[PDB]
Formats: sequence, structure tokens, C-alpha cells
Amino acid sequence: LKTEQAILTPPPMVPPAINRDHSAKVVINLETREQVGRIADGVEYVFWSFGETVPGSFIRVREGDEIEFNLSNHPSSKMPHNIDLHAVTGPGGGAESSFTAPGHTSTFNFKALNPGLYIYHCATAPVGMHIANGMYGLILVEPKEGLAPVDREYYLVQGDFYTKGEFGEAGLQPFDMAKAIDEDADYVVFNGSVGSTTDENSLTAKVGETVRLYIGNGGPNLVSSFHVIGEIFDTVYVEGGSLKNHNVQTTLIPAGGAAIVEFKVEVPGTFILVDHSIFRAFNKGALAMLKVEGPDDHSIFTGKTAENVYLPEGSAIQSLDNTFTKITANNKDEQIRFGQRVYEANCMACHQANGEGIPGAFPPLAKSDYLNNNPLLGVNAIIKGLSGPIKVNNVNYNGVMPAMNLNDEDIANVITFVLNNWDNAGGKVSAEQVAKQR
Amino acid sequence: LKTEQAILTPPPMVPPAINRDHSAKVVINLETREQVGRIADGVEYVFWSFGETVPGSFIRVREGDEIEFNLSNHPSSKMPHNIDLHAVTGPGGGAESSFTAPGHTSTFNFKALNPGLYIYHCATAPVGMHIANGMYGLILVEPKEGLAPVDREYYLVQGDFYTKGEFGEAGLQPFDMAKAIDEDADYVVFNGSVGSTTDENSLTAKVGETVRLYIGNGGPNLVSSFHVIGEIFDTVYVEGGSLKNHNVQTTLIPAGGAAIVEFKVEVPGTFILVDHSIFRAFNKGALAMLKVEGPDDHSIFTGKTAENVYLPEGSAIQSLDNTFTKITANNKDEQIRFGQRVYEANCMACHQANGEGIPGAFPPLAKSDYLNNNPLLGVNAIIKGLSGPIKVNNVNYNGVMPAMNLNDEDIANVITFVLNNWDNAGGKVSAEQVAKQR
Amino acid sequence: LKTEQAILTPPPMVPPAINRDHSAKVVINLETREQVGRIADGVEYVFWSFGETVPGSFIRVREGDEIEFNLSNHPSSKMPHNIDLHAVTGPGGGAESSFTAPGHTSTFNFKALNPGLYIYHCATAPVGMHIANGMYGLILVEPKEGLAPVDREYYLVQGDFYTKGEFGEAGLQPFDMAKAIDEDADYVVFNGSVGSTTDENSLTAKVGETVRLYIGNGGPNLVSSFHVIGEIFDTVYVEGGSLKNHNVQTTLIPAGGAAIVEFKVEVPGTFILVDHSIFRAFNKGALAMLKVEGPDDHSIFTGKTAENVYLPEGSAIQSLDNTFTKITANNKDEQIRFGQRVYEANCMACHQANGEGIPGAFPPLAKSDYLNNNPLLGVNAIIKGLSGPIKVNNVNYNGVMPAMNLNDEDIANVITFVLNNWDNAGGKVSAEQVAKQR
Ligand code: HEM
Ligand code: HEM
Ligand code: HEM
Ligand SMILES: OC[C@H]1O[C@@](CO)(O[C@H]2O[C@H](CO)[C@@H](O)[C@H](O)[C@H]2O)[C@@H](O)[C@@H]1O
Ligand SMILES: OC[C@H]1O[C@@](CO)(O[C@H]2O[C@H](CO)[C@@H](O)[C@H](O)[C@H]2O)[C@@H](O)[C@@H]1O
Ligand SMILES: OC[C@H]1O[C@@](CO)(O[C@H]2O[C@H](CO)[C@@H](O)[C@H](O)[C@H]2O)[C@@H](O)[C@@H]1O
Ligand SMILES: [Cu+2]
Ligand SMILES: [Cu+2]
Ligand SMILES: [Cu+2]
Ligand SMILES: [Cu+2]
Ligand SMILES: [Cu+2]
Ligand SMILES: [Cu+2]
Repeated sequence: LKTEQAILTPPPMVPPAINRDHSAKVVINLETREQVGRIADGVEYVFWSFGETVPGSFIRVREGDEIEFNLSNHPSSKMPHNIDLHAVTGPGGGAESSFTAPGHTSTFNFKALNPGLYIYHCATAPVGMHIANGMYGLILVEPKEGLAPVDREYYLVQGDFYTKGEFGEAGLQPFDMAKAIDEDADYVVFNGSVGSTTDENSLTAKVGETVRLYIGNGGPNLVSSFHVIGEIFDTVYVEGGSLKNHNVQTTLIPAGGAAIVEFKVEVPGTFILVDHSIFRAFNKGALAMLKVEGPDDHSIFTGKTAENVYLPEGSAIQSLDNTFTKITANNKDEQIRFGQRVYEANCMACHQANGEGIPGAFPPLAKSDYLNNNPLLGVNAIIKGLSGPIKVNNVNYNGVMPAMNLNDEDIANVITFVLNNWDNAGGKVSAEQVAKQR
Repeated sequence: LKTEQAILTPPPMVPPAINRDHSAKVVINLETREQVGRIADGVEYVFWSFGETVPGSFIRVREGDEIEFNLSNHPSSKMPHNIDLHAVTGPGGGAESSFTAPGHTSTFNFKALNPGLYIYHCATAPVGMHIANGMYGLILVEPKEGLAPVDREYYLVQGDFYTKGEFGEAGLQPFDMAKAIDEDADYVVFNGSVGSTTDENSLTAKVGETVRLYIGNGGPNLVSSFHVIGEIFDTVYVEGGSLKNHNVQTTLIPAGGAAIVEFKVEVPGTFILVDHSIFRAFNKGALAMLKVEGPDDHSIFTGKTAENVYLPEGSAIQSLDNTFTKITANNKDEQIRFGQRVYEANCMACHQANGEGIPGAFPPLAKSDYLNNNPLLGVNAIIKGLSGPIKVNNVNYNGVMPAMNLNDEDIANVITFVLNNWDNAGGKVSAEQVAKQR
Repeated sequence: LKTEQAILTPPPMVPPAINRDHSAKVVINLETREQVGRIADGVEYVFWSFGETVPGSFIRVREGDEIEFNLSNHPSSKMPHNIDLHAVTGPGGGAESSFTAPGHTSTFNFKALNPGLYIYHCATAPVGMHIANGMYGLILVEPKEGLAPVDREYYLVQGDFYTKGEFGEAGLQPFDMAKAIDEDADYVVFNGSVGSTTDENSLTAKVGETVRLYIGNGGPNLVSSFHVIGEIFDTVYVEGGSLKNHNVQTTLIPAGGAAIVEFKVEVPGTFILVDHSIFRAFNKGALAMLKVEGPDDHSIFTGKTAENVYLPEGSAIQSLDNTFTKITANNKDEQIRFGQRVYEANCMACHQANGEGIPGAFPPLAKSDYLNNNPLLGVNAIIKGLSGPIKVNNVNYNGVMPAMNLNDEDIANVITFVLNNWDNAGGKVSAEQVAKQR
């Protein structure tokens, strides 16, 4: 086996196809860095990265290659870093073997046993923090026979980011672990920032070309409903596996997962890669462009065209004139009818459509001496819950009704509804009577 | 090519199978509307829609058809509207070409190049708002050879809705973008409202029939774990693609995605379509019915039967009697043992099971002169974090320990635990000593 | 048909392969229990379960078997319980037919028509609560020809849990429905607790063995990005269906869904099953171990090895020294430039890059007499929204601009930017002028 140096490429670029009918020893040299970068216009963030970029450098090897993996951590790094590649068969995917303090180096070796497109990421405590700061990338293990040649290959990885400040707030934004743990992202992006791959930084192709996208999802947390606006995937390698799906509009990419999608571009214009959990795209930044140049094909698409729609919208909260006014019951008939709504929405699942309950389990509200003898017991049952021995129409019950957080109006109305149905005692209970039971 | 008028159907109905062995020019006329509708009993919402319904009218064409797409916006609309169909190969899926102010019309043309079941939706700023208000539907592009005939075809699309008020609050509810951006839905529904397709509005079939469901997910945000209670999918077209999976209980439908599922119904009764992220179904409204009529088959299923379970439950918070009481350490042995728990749960990932750390990266807590000489430094390290040059047992460290938001009791206990292990100095630190370090 | 007793196994164990070339009548006896168990060290929780464990007992049958299902509810249970098995063709998956009050029993019969690995769970109101308390398990319906023999079979089910207290808080923790409805989990676990299947409770195998995992996701709410650290799935049965995917790093398991994954273990060490929405694994508890014993294979993996990484981290919030300082504009040129950022991030999607808008829909900001004549109208448009008839450069508009929740500084800056572009009137608006418009 001859040794070769891996050619690593920054996103959105991909190394050339392997030019070997046989195995080699591949030497990889990757460094870990911590540095400030732009996350959106006017907003900065300390990105942690494999090789200077988020996602990290793309690695391309052949199934069966013997890999020497060298990780070096810059001395300016404050944290140790390591690597788990999903392409590795071995403990921690390399994590135990690549633990690298600032200024130091580690080396491990592995054979690439499985072809596919694999996420790699840092595996240093706090793991979610390292990953959330941008420490992820892709390694392609080509099948022995190689992949079909295509005209354009691009590398993108989606990530969710969590900042102390809100989206768009100017300044150097720190990581917010409270948001990250809650899975509540401020930014969702391809390739490390809002607008990383739009306008002059767009992916490019020409009419008639085949395009392949190597799409990863570094997470840490979110699952991508991955879609290209104005295109349909001719082929999807399902979850990056061997299975090929065709004619797919939108595919799910797991957190810590990847997929390969392919399509021929037949019409010129801008095609927009998004996470179709759609506020992530137009509000949080999960929007990249593929700009296709060449002659119109009016047999495929013809219409007015102007790049004045599908622009980024930001994350400010937009509101229309509010239409809501509180409604309260004014008389007994109205309490009964409002109460029926409360009953059917909240009580019926147990006590049933005609108040009959389920014998031995949920007692009847229909002709209930328990309720009729003191309607405030029905009020208390809702507010406080009801458990333990009770008697309803001389039948013993011993179940548990949960407390339910209904307001005074709803309780007053539902109890009034029940009292005026199913041969119960009639009368009514008011919201103020309920308030005083609290 | 002869021209034909597309027959558009409201949910849950589907147009008839294409009756052509060849291509046609298909003319579609679709209008956009804004109008109040019911979202749950007593609750109203301003739905924005393609053709009057949420989801919009179903469109059925054949692969290779030349489509003339006409969109008209009613003059009562306050907003412009447009359309992106996932079936279109072309910029914006038609969005740039169909931008239609109230009272106006737009026309574009496209060829349906890819067979499948495709989401369409509005693409007008604010995009998430337009989609969240109900502007989505499905277009079926039949394969040239057509689909197998089945006895029943139904159209459903799941959507997540975001209201200023809580679930079930009577009144005209406005859209809440703050909730939408956070992906925190008040309602999750099929076909535009809670109970849209239950009881008298159920889907129907007869024992022995084959049923096909065209199921979309308009989002905007949520991914559906789509399941039919009491049934198993005989076939799933994976993510709406060419790939067929069989014997699937539950399938993921991406936001802005779709799938076709098929099953033969062999037993009578009510079968319940749900999103199996299960609070969405029984609490938030993602519950539709397929009622199957015909003779029992006791060789397949026999049991007591009564439609008194799996009823809608509403979204009120139910609580059982609370069992929780705060626990604090009463003596040194107890502080040590409680501290061991805090240590193993929060500190060990770096400082290791026996306090040895990782040389050069995480300093030892075992026989730590740094801690033993002033235990309050350990307290401060947790409260404030610790970074920069330190010395531990004459070894230099320069790492960064994050601040960790542990309370006074937990800090006091973990520091006491460490002091009483690994040949450290003993003694203890109290919660009040920790409080005063803050 | 001979009758046989189902052998039910507790997690992570699986019953032996069916030893029959033909159908049988299989009798299942399962009980429902409510009891306190550990959820994490020092933390207890009342688990509700089928047979004593979370997940419940594993059931293994053959396609075509006639099943008699007996459910018995212990008299110490406070709640009724029932069962919906996804393997059943019939109403409620058995739910209507198995409703069992404490001290009681129910029986129903069904034929297992579809092979696969199926979730079962409780279906008693409140359904989400019963499921969230641990009431789920798996039933395997073997295909008639059986599954390939493997060396190790293990049973795991992921669940999300919701407690009143925060992760790790000592005591008996009650279920928190408010968190559950919001899908905001405190714990995410395999097999019912943090550390259920780590250390001495790890899964085990030997180098060279084939391992099959029957992996379910009981939810109630979350979807698992299921991954085994240091391994690649040789085969995945997609969503538990007939379709086989190969060489998959991470697969999505739907809530109320399952999958079978297989891999040969070729290197010794600890391999870590996780949900790769990665904070769930290292912080919330979704971390199980498979420990593989045997000789090293240095041709596959060679590196330093020490089980000092990928340790559980707990859910305390960790923070690095905060780098953020608020920035405000000091002069007109700076207001203009800061305003350009606000403009491009929040306004451009409608009013366009050069302020031209879209004729008839979004009015121009370029040379806008409306704004130039009273810049405070631009301020008000943002704060309050703007709707109804207006006139811009003698052109009538009647659209609706949403209110947008921008702060005083951002509004002052964006209006100043607009005034100083596109032949507008110049001048400026200050943050204090904006404040007073509120
Ligand atoms: C706001 C909606 C509800 C109303 C108005 C309501 C009403 C009542 C009333 C008046 C009683 C006293 C006994 C009787 O008259 O039969 C009762 C008890 C009971 N309810 Fe409800 N209920 C509601 C919700 C629910 C729900 C959703 C469940 C099922 C999770 C439930 C289960 C029970 C049980 C088990 C008891 C007996 C408790 C014992 O034996 O101590 N209830 N309810
Ligand atoms: C509440 C749990 C923790 C306790 C009780 C604890 C304790 C301490 C103590 C007493 C020191 C001072 C030096 C020494 O005595 O060795 C220290 C420093 C340090 N710890 Fe922790 N620690 C905890 C959590 C963590 C975690 C989770 C990490 C890894 C993310 C970490 C990483 C470090 C580092 C890097 C230093 C050295 C800082 C410098 O060089 O300025 N610690 N810790
Ligand atoms: C903070 C960002 C924004 C600024 C500075 C801004 C500015 C203005 C101004 C000054 C006007 C008054 C008319 C004119 O001068 O042309 C106006 C009106 C209008 N804007 Fe905006 N705008 C912003 C955001 C948006 C967005 C995002 C939309 C689209 C969802 C929008 C849609 C409209 C419409 C429809 C009107 C006319 C309202 C009517 O006819 O009553 N604006 N805007
Ligand atoms: O002794 C730990 C110390 O050595 C370094 C290299 O200088 O890392 C070595 O030890 C790690 C943990 O065992 C290995 O994963 C790694 O391969 C090896 O180089 C420093 O990074 C570390 O602080
Ligand atoms: O001039 C914009 C104005 O014209 C209308 C039709 O009255 O829309 C036209 O312009 C749109 C944007 O370029 C096209 O997408 C559309 O096809 C075309 O009819 C109005 O809708 C719009 O306000
Ligand atoms: O009468 C309801 C009462 O009977 C029990 C058995 O004691 O359950 C029976 O009724 C259920 C509801 O119809 C059936 O699903 C079940 O098969 C049947 O045994 C009790 O559980 C219930 O409280
Ligand atoms: Cu790192
Ligand atoms: Cu990983
Ligand atoms: Cu619209
Ligand atoms: Cu779309
Ligand atoms: Cu139960
Ligand atoms: Cu289920």
C-alpha cells in the first residue's frame, strides 16, 4: 500500500473523485481552531472548528483505505478537542484516541470498512457545547466501484446555533446552553452562518448539468426537512445509506446524519435550499442558493421572473391587528351551552358523551346524587382533583380524577351544564362561587 | 395536445384517476381567500387558503402534462398571495411568477416532469405566516402508467397552528408569530381544524376495500409521526418517492413533505389517524377518523367494543397529588454521599471517576493542594467558572472550567465530597458558606 | 392449532426465535403496575408499566398466529389501564376491548396479520400521561420464514419523561403535563431511566458476533436520531418495515415507531447508543452501552484507549465568560449604516433591495413623499403596523404592513437609513424620538 496525503476542501467544495482502482494508506492532517466569525450581518460568534471552517474540511477516501488520522489543536485554543467520525469502526469513533489539549497532537489509525457519507464531530466535554459551536464536518467513503461522475458536487452541513442574545442582535454573542438544552435555536444555518451561501457566495451550475449535494446535519439538536425550492430530487440516498429513493420533494436528515441528493438542473434561475420547518429558513437563516445559468426552456417553465420573493425576513415578531375579546356567560341558558363546549372538550374523554362514565372506572355524571347533593363538590373535583372512596348512586368508586387547571368561568359553566342535563338537579354555579372555592 | 380543465376537489376528496394514455394541456384556475372559520368548538381563526379550504383544492395531473397555472386573489383579501408547487421545475416553484395582489390574477406555465405527491403552498412574505394561516395543499402527478385502482382515496394534510390565546379559548383568535417562530403549536390538526374529520365528517370505507391516503404535511414547522390506530400500512411510498416500504406502523412525514399510504380494511370499526407525537393527537387536535362498515371477522379480531376510549381530551393541564419534598443534608457523612451524586452527575465527565482528571487538560481533584489550601476556591470555580493559569501539585494548568449553575446545597455537598476523598484535607463546606461566596 | 404460552422477557432481553414451521394459538398474560422506581441517582418517579418494567415485557409471535390477549390490572393501581398494540388489525389496536380497572381483567383475541416490530402502549385517558409514565413496549411478529439467526438480540425503547422538578433534583418527582404538552423533556432515556443500560448493566457481545437491536420509541413526543457511537448499521429495517437500508450511521425512529438495526461487532470496546439530538444523550440520559469483548484488530482500529471521554454530563447550565456589550449609534453616518443592516434583515423582503417595493402590493420607500413629508409615519408604521388606504407618490395603496417588534434604536436607525437613501429627504430620527412615538 502506497501512502497518500488527503486533499481536504473547505465548504461548499468537495475533493476530486478517488483516482485509484485499489486501496491506499491515506494520511489526514486536521487542526482544531477557536476563532471569531460572522454569524449574521453585524453579529459575531466564537466558532470552534475542524480546519478554520464550519462545517470542517471535507475528507474523501475509498472503502477499504487504511487511514492515519492526525489531529492537532492550535495553542490559541482554550479547550481540548477530539474527533468522532461516523466512518470509523472503533470505540468513540476515534474520540478516546484523539483527545488533544491546546498545542498538542494525537494520531490514530482505522480502516474505512463501510461506504457512505458520514458526519464527524468533536466529542469533548461539554459535548453539546463543542458541537453547537460548529465542530462537525463530513467524510465521504466512496464505494470501491466509485460514484457516478456528475458535473457539480457541493458540500453543505446544516447546524442549529444558540446565542445569549436574540437573532440579529449586534455584538459578539456567547453560546447559550440553556437554549441549547431546550432545543430552542436562534439561528439555523447551512455552512456556519446566515447568508453563507447566498448571492455572490451561491452554489453554481449550468442548464443541463447533473448536481450532487452532500448534505449533512451537524445538529446539535434539530432534524432537517431538507428541500430545494424549485427542484425535485431525482435520487436520494436514504439517510446516507445504500437505498435510493427517486422523485422526492423533501427528505428528513437526522441530527448527526447525512444524505446525498442528486438532480439534473434544466431551467435557469435561483434554486433555494431550505429546512422546510419553514420559519428556520426565512426567519432563522436556513437558506442557501444554487444559481443555474443558461438558456430558458419554455417547454419546462415559463413565467414572469424577478427575484423579489423568497427573500430573508429576519426573526422580528410581526403582528396583525388583534381580533380577540373575552366572552363570559350572561344567563343560565348561555352557561349551559358554554359549559357543553367545556364538557365535550375536557370531560367527555372519561365521563362520556351522555355522562354515563365507564362502570367501575369513571363514575357517572348522569343523575349523580353525589353532584346533585352538593354541586360545590363538582367544583372542588376540578380545582383540586378527586381521589379515594366516594359513593355515586349507592355505587362505590375509588378512582383518581386529576386536578384540571380550568378557570372560574369554565368551571362554573361546565358544572351548570352538567346540573341541567341527564335528570340532574338544575340550578347553576357562578364564576364568583367558583373563585371562593379556591 | 388537447386542453382540459383540471377538476379540483376539496379535502378529503380526490379527483378521479386520469383517463388518458397520453399528455394534455391542463388549465388550473385557483383563487386565494382570507376568511373566518372554526378551528375548534367556539374558537374561530382567519384562515388563508387556496380555494376556500385548508388544505387547498387537490390537483391531479399526469407526468408530462403541460400545465397552465392561473392564480386569482379575491379583492376582499388584505394580503398578496402566490404559489410554490413542489411539482414544478423552475425558480420559486412558481413563486416569482404568481405574485398576485388582491383583485388581481397571474398566469405561468410548467411541465410536470416528475411523478409523485407534492405539497404546494403560498410563498408571500411573511412566508411562515401565510403558510401557518392554512395556505397549503397537494398536487398529484400520476406516473405515466397511472396508479393501481383502489376502492377509496382520501386527501388529508396536517398543519400546526399558532394562536395568541390558549387551545380552546372562545373568540376570534389571531395568529401568534412568537409561538410560530418557537415552533410551539397550540393546535395540530388534519384538514384545517380540530374535529374536521371525525364523527359525521369521518372518512368511510367498507370491509374488504383497499384504501389509499394522500397525506401531506403543510407544517409550517412540525414533522408528523403518522399512524392509523388499529391499522398497519400495507404500503408506504417513502417520503412520497418511488420507494415502497411494507408493513409500517408509523411513518415520518417531513414539514413541506408528503407520503402515500395504502391498506386493505378487513375489520369494521373506527380507525384513528394521528400524529403519534401523541399529545398532538389527543390534546392538540391531530385526530381524524376512518369508519369502516361491514361484517365482523372474528378470525382477525374479536373483543368487546364500545367507542368509549381514545376520545379527544383537550389541552387543560391535568395534575396528580404532588409527591415532592426538598431534601437537604444534615451532617457531614450525608453531605459526602449527596455530594458524590452531584459529582458523578456533573463533574466526572471532566475530572473523572477517581478525581484524576486528564493530564494536561483537566486537572486532578485527587490530592489537590489547590483545593485543600483553600476549599472556597473550589466553590468559586463552580459559581464563577475558572480560567487562566493555575497550579495544581506543582503542575501548571491553563484550561477553562465553565461556570455551572448549581445551587448552594449541591455546591456545598460536592466540595465536601471531594475534600473527603482521594487523600484530600477533609472538613466540610456548608450551604451558607457557599451563599456568602456568591 | 395447538395453544402455547407466550414467554415474555424484560428489557433488554428478547424471547428465543419461534421454533415452529406453522401457526399456533398464543396466550399472553400481561399485568399493569404502578410503582416507584429510580429515574436517575437520587431521583425517583412513579412508573406505570406493562409487567413491572419500562419498556414492558417483550412479546414474540409468528405472522398468522392466533393470539389470546389477557390484560390484568393490579388492585394497587389507582388508574384503569388498557392496551393498543400496533400489531393488531382492529379498532383501537385492542384499546376498546382491554379497558381494565384496578383488580380486574380483560381478554380479546386477534390474528397477527403483518410481520414486523411493533410498539404497544396504554390507551387510557389521559393517554399522553399514561404513555409518558412508561406504558409502552414492543411485540415482534416474525415473518413466516423467520428472521436470520444472530449471536445477540437486545431490546431497547427510548422514552421522553417530564417531571415537575429539574433533571437530577433528588426526591419523588411527579409527572409534569405542562412540560409534556410543550414537548419539553427533562429526561430522554433508553429502558426507563438514566444509566439503565450502562456500566454493569451494559449490553454485551464478543468480537466477530452479529448483533441485532430491536429499537422502539415510545415517545410520547420525541423522534430519535438513533446512532451507535463507534459503529455503522450494516442493515436497517426502515421504520420497522420490509425495506432494508445498508451502511446507515443514524436513523430516525418515529414516536410510536420502531426499527431493527443489525451490525457485526469487529473491534472490542464500549459502543454507545444515543439519540443524536445530542443534548438528549449526554445531558438528558439517552445513552446506553454495548460492551464488546475480545482481541484487538489493529487492521480495523488502532489508537490510545481509556474510557475517559463520552461520560454523562448532567443538565446543569455551563457558561463561558460573556463577551457581549450593547452597541448604539453615535452619529448620523453610523445610524445610516446600522439602519442598513436593520433594513436588509427585516424590511427588504417586502420593500426590496433598492426600496422600490412591488407595484400594487408593497409601496416604494424610494423617493417616498409619504415618508419624507412626515418621517414619524415610518416610525409609527413599524411600531403599530400600517393598514388601509394611503397614498405614495400619488399612487393609492391599500395593503397591510404588520407591526414589527423592533426596539427604539433599530427603528430610529432604519428610518434614518431610508431617509438618506433613494433621493429621500435626509435628516435623522433618534431613539428618544421613537420612544415618545410609543
Ligand atoms: C372538567 C371535566 C370534568 C368534570 C366536570 C368532571 C366531573 C366529576 C364529578 C362531578 C365527579 C364526582 C363523582 C360523580 O359525580 O360521578 C367526578 C369524579 C371522577 N372523575 Fe371527573 N370530571 C371531569 C374530568 C375528568 C377526567 C378527564 C377524568 C379521567 C382522566 C375523570 C375521572 C374521574 C374519576 C376517576 C372520578 C372518581 C374519583 C374517586 O373515585 O375519588 N374526570 N368527576
Ligand atoms: C461541579 C462539578 C465540578 C467540580 C467540583 C470541579 C472542581 C474543580 C476544582 C476544585 C478546580 C480547581 C483545580 C483543581 O483542584 O484541580 C477545577 C478546575 C478545572 N476544571 Fe472543574 N469541576 C467541576 C466541573 C468541571 C467540568 C464539567 C469540566 C469540563 C468541561 C471542568 C474542567 C476544569 C478545568 C479545565 C479546570 C482548570 C481551569 C484552569 O486551568 O484555570 N470542571 N475544577
Ligand atoms: C422595519 C422594516 C420596514 C420598514 C422600515 C418599512 C417602511 C414602511 C413605510 C415607511 C411605509 C409607508 C408607505 C411608504 O412610504 O411607502 C410602509 C408601508 C407598507 N409596508 Fe412596510 N416597512 C417595513 C416592513 C415591511 C414588511 C416586512 C412588509 C411585508 C410583510 C411591509 C409591507 C408594507 C405594506 C403592505 C405597506 C402599505 C400599507 C397600507 O397600504 O396601508 N413592510 N412601510
Ligand atoms: O496525557 C494526556 C495528554 O497527552 C496528549 C498529547 O500531548 O494526548 C494523549 O492522550 C490522549 C488521552 O489518552 C489520547 O487520546 C491522545 O491520542 C494522546 O496524544 C494531550 O492531548 C493530553 O492532554
Ligand atoms: O406589477 C406588479 C403587479 O402586477 C400583478 C398583476 O396585476 O402581478 C404581476 O407581477 C407579478 C410580480 O412580477 C408576477 O408574479 C405576476 O405574474 C404578474 O401578474 C399584481 O399581482 C402585482 O401587484
Ligand atoms: O363494565 C366495565 C368494567 O368491566 C371491566 C372488567 O371487570 O372491563 C370490561 O369492560 C371494558 C369496557 O367495555 C372492556 O374493554 C373489557 O374487555 C371488559 O373486561 C372493568 O375493567 C371495567 O371497569
Ligand atoms: Cu471540541
Ligand atoms: Cu456522532
Ligand atoms: Cu399567501
Ligand atoms: Cu415548499
Ligand atoms: Cu395506563
Ligand atoms: Cu400507538
